[PDB]
Amino acid sequence: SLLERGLSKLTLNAWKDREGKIPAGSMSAMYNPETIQLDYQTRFDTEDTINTASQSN
Amino acid sequence: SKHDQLLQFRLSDWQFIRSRLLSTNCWLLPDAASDTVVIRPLSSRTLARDSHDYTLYEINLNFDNRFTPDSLSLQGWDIAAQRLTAAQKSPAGAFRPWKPAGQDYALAFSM
Repeated sequence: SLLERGLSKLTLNAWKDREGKIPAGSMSAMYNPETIQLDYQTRFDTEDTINTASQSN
Repeated sequence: SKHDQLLQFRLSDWQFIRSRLLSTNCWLLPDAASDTVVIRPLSSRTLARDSHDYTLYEINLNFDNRFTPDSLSLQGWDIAAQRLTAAQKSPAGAFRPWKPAGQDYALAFSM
C-alpha cells in the first residue's frame, strides 16, 4: 500500500549462466498463485557409536 | 656390524630396502606431510568404551595362528669352521604385539 492500489504480478526472469551476465527471456504471469510454499529439509544421520556414552546425530 | 659384501642384482632399489629391513629387524615408519622417515627396530593412548574423548564405530581383529611359529631356529654353513653354526633358536613371547589383559620353524642354509 502507502501510495496506490495497483497489483504487482510475479515475474519469471531467465538467464543462461549461473550469474546474471547472459539474459534469456523473461515473462510476467497474470493471475497470481493464491499460495506459495517453500519447503526446507536437512538430513541427519544417527551416530551408532559402540561406546554408548552419548546419543547424537 | 659392517658388511663384507652386499650385492644389489638388478633390484627395484625399493625392493632391495624392504628385503634388507626384513633381515635387520627394523621397520620403516614412513611419514606423510614430510620427507622424514624414522627407521626403528621391532620392539599408549587408552581408547576405551567408557572414554568420552574418542568415539568408536567398528573394531575388527582377526587373531590367526596359521603362519605364527614359536622358534625360527636358523643356521648356516660356516665356510671356515664347517660345523653348520649352532642353532640360534628365538623364543616366542619376546616382542609380543598383542598383549592380552586377561610348532617349531627351522631352516638350514648352504651359505
